[PDB]
Amino acid sequence: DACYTWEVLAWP
Amino acid sequence: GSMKFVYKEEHPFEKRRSEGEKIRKKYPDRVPVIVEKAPKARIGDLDKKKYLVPSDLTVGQFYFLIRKRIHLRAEDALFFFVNNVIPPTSATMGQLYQEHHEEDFFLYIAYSDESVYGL
Ligand SMILES: *Cc1ccccc1C*
Ligand SMILES: [Cl-]
Ligand SMILES: [Cl-]
Ligand SMILES: [Cl-]
Ligand SMILES: [Cl-]
Ligand code: NA
Repeated sequence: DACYTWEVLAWP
Repeated sequence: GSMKFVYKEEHPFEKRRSEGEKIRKKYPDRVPVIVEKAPKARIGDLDKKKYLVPSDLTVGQFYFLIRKRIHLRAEDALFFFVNNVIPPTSATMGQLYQEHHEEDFFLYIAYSDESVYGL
């Protein structure tokens, strides 16, 4: 709920 | 000054710091990164500026994740800058954060088509 403005990045 | 990252112009210091401290406490294995187009760059835009990035992500991995969001063609060059300097390829994003995060606990990185910031 603290991340509506944050995009999470990841690498396969 | 008049030459200042746009995100800092629109959100005051103590508000940024409070969010930086909170998101670092909630997601300690990632680092918050503010990504913006360099002023004089002639290059496509990013949908969002605010990214939570795995500390163990390499700089080269991060380059590709941003490149594919800009939808660059193969022939379009892409460069990144932290405090006007291209990062070393041997760095991780957690390393850059630990070395260079601002006092609001965000790491700021700019991108451009050019190899010199704001050329
Ligand atoms: C911070 C966060 C929480 C849950 C799902 C996605 C993201 C980026
Ligand atoms: Cl600045
Ligand atoms: Cl303030
Ligand atoms: Cl992706
Ligand atoms: Cl292409
Ligand atoms: Na390193």
